[PDB]
Amino acid sequence: TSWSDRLQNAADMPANMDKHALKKYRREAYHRVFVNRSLAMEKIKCFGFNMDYTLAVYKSPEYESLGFELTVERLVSIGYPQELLSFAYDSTFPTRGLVFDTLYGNLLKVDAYGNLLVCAHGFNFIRGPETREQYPNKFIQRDDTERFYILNTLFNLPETYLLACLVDFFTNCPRYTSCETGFKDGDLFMSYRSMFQDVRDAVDWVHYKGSLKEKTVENLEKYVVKDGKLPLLLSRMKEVGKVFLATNSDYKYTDKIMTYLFDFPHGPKPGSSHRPWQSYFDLILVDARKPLFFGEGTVLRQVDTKTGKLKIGTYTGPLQHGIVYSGGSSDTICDLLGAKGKDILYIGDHIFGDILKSKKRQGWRTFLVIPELAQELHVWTDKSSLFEELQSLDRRIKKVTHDMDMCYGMMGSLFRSGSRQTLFASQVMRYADLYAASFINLLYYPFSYLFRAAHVLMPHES
Amino acid sequence: TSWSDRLQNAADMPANMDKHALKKYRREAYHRVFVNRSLAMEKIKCFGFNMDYTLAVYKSPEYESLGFELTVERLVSIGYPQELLSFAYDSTFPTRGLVFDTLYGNLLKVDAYGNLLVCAHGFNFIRGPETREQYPNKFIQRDDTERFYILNTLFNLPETYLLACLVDFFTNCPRYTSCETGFKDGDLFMSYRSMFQDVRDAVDWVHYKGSLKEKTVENLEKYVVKDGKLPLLLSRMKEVGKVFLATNSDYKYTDKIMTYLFDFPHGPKPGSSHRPWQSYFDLILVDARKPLFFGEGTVLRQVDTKTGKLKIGTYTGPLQHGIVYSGGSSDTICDLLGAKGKDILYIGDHIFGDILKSKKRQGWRTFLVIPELAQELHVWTDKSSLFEELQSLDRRIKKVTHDMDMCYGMMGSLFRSGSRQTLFASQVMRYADLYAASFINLLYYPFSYLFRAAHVLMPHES
Ligand SMILES: O=C(O)[C@@H](COP(=O)(O)O)OP(=O)(O)O
Repeated sequence: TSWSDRLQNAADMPANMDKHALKKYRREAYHRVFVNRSLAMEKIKCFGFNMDYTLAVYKSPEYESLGFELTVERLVSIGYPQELLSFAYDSTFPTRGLVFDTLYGNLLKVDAYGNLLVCAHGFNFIRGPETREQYPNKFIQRDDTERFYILNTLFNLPETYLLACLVDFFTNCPRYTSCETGFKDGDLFMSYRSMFQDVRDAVDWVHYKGSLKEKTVENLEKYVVKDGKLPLLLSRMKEVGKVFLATNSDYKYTDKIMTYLFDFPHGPKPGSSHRPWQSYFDLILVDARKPLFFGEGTVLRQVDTKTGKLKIGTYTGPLQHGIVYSGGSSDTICDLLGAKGKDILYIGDHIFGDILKSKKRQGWRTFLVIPELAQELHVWTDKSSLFEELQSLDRRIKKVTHDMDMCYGMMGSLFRSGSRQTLFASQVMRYADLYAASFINLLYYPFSYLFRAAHVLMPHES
Repeated sequence: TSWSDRLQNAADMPANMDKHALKKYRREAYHRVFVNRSLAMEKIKCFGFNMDYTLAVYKSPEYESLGFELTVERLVSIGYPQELLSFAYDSTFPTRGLVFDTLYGNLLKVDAYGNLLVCAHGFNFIRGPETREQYPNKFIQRDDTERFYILNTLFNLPETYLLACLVDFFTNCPRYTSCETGFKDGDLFMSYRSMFQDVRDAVDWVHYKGSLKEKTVENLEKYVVKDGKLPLLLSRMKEVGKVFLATNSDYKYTDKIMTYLFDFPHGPKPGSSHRPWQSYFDLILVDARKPLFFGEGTVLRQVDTKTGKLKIGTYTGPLQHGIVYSGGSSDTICDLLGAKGKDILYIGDHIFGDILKSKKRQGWRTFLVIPELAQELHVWTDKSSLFEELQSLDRRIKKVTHDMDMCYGMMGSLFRSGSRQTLFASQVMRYADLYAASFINLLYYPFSYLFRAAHVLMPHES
């Protein structure tokens, strides 16, 4: 049972919009919207979306496993050894938000202050004393972006696993000599850093120049969660506000995916005429180039939707029905929709590019979609008494911590290691006003709901 | 009753070190150390200090008022109008942490997300609708450091008031025409930005080239809090760990101030021989140039303590008894004292340069001294039922908010406006492990105390 199995199981359920059935439904943690800061829904005038892992949630482990295979195939074709072909994606290893230390070749799970929670070199989990050899203070400076790369997106899950597979393979292959900062193969030295760069380049290539998009679109049922409640929720949002799409993807891909997500023999509700995905949006913007989008952005372009090419020149005209934009900036959206930042609820899965930057740069309200939560909630609930045991204790503490963490996977929970919260968890609490396993959970709350969080008090104020 | 009156009242009290008298004492909020994150004192191997507003707490409003007078005198001498001489420092206006908007000439009190809590143009407090004219989303991008300057230090209190005095004077003087971004005086245009720069330059000049230091040192009793418990606490720290001083000040000034702080006819306890301030430190570093100190730093120099000049050249020798260093970096301290970051408790008043940067860059443990807390606690306690009233209500809400805030001053509490926490309050919670009105409050806790904060849980985990 992957998180996308949980999500698709929920998607297969028709909507019962009886006011009491809705209240009853959002009692289950799985269908709730979780609140970091209060948000009066009646003040929200525009709902904005990212596509990838928001509207189009890719099925797991199938989509990660396809990315992994194509990245491996790309590395082998540029001259990495044949043995790479014998790797197979393992969804029980990677947790999102890990840091790759490019100097020493370690994956690290860290808290918000750069304290090390987990260190693995390949598939060897390094304990306390040995980690102090490389990290004397058990601490990394995460502003050292040349050395440390944070694998924060769901697109980075295959490469998280692949980095560990590579370190493991080269360490154990007698053709290579292991050094502190990489591997010697006779007169060739491959540093962890240049290995990491090859991996990152091959992932980029696979998405932009390779076969990933082609293979996705030829089997959408296999790769993409589909839900009859999607048109229903978007149509209800459009009744009370404007709705926009701002995606990094190009028009052709977006049109293929979105067509699929809306491909029902009815519109919003069963019985209603089907309508094209585009009619659900007051504004559609592709090639957004987020996070730059939330600063200077790029020049505003117009898509020729017949060819899928951009028209030549900067677009200087008004918002017209049927027009599709490319590039631009967050100010474009505000100007064209007549919105102030605080009137906008922006819905995305990228805790940096989407959510952090629209909050810090523009004061947008934010809803983070966290697909893994659909399964982390099930673990959190039926290891209730394991965390409670941990909480009661403050040697047994390290053991309980370990067994709590293993229930999630080899790299533990997205949100913690025992009683120590992750960097990812702290970015969520600080920058996501609202969050959930799916934005569909909004359907379970009335139009003008006040999501409420308790007022925060300092220690001297308590 | 200023906060430094509270502090000096407490300093005049001899230490009763009876174990039960200590427990009883730290029951009072005024003598407590407040905990944002747990800290086992037994793990602390080095205690590090800043001097200014930490060891040497300048008396208020006297010291601010002296800075204000000398800054005014400096502005007048470079050609600002004579009317400036009729300004008088008013300690009831400025609150620390305000933002000066150099485009529009406003002081702003903001939360951690850049939302505006208070806007004043000169001495006119601008209400909701009028503020939306300049701040359509009631929001500033605080990463716009060219436009916005944050007045975060106690040294910035005189200039906070002076900026408002200047805007007020030029607005109401018929020689000048008020414009959106400054003042026209015939064929001369003075922008708020260049006015701000003049003020900032004159404050800098007053500290580095003017008479502020001279006037301080000629009347130390008037300007600097002195406490017999200081030598006592430092001596107790030295029994269990190393103690260091790392200050931005030069040697001559530091020697004058520190000599005064230790000028008792006894050492640590009454009855004991007096010892020189320098014997209380395993390492003394002046001209630290923080915050750069916590990165590359500067070249390590040696002070010639006879002349107060630097010896010529980079110092390459060991830590020797009696040596005084200049410049260097945080790594110098760690290397010479044989400390890891987490073994260090760094004690300072600058929530950015001291505390933020040693935490983020080096993983040091942090103790923030917040002098105003010595008085904000007294207001928090006897407006108990005013905040409680505010808490019960969630038009009356705006009124209660206003009357709560006025008890603190015109720009309200350092920590909030009603139920909305300030940027400053959020920087404290996130980067200060421990905080208090004075670091002397450490004297009330045993050697190996565990300061404890409850574990943090996300909303879905609660
Ligand atoms: O969260 C962030 O975006 C940064 C910046 O904080 P601000 O200076 O923008 O408040 O804090 P970090 O997590 O790196 O300590």
